[PDB]
Amino acid sequence: TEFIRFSGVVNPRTISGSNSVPSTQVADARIEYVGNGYINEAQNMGWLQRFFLNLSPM
Amino acid sequence: NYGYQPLFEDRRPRNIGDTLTIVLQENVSASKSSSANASRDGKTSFGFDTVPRYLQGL
Ligand SMILES: CCCCCCCCCCCCCCCC(=O)O[C@H](CCCCCCCCCCC)CC(=O)N[C@H]1[C@@H](OP(=O)(O)O)O[C@H](CO[C@@H]2O[C@H](CO)[C@@H](OP(=O)(O)O)[C@H](OC(=O)C[C@@H](CCCCCCCCCCC)OC(=O)CCCCCCCCCCCCC)[C@H]2NC(=O)C[C@@H](CCCCCCCCCCC)OC(=O)CCCCCCCCCCC)[C@@H](O)[C@@H]1OC(=O)C[C@H](O)CCCCCCCCCCC
Repeated sequence: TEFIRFSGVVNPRTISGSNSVPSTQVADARIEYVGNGYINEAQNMGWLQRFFLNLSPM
Repeated sequence: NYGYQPLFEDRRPRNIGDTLTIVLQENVSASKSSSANASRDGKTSFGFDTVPRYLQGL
């Protein structure tokens, strides 16, 4: 599953025509596009590799 | 809200809660160069390979 969530503050004067406003005109833009399942799990580093990345010298 | 709002003005932000759009378009570039050189060359020679009898003393 994919979750696309948006949050922000919109001035009720930049809304143009068909109730549409570009995200660049929204203050406090919070945009999340996350996924689940093994497809998302395959994009995680892995505990040992993450530890080496954060601690291993060079 | 009971506040006064002009009709013909450009709707600039005026209060604490007002929102404004910022276009970064930042571009800075600085460069610096310097060089110096100094060359001196000298080379002197002198030789008879044949000396007159009267000059053999010197
Ligand atoms: C800015 C201007 C300011 C003014 C500057 C003034 C001049 C500033 C000084 C310039 C002259 C340099 C001095 C060199 C001798 C010296 O003092 O400094 C030596 C160390 C070097 C220091 C120099 C640093 C300077 C620092 C720089 C300073 C610059 C400013 C110590 C030394 O002494 N070392 C020494 C030692 O070595 P060892 O250590 O190992 O033991 O012993 C061995 C063995 O001795 C030899 O044995 C031979 C036999 O075997 C024997 O012959 P034989 O006949 O017997 O057979 C033979 O006898 C003979 O020559 C026989 C006979 C030859 C006659 C032939 C006709 C030549 C005429 C030639 C005519 C010359 C025309 C100019 O003599 C002479 O009448 C010499 C002529 C005198 C001319 C006088 C000028 C009148 C003005 C005439 C004016 C003309 C007007 C137009 C024996 N020769 C000797 O004894 C040595 C000496 C005997 C002295 C007794 C004679 C009366 C001196 C009477 C008075 C002299 C006082 C100065 O003669 C000389 O040269 C003297 C040259 C003087 C020139 C000055 C000019 C002034 C202009 C005046 C200007 C104001 C030598 O080889 C060795 O000397 C050598 O190698 C030298 C080599 O040869 C010659 C190379 C010259 C290249 C140019 C330098 C190039 C160097 C450049 C790099 C630095």
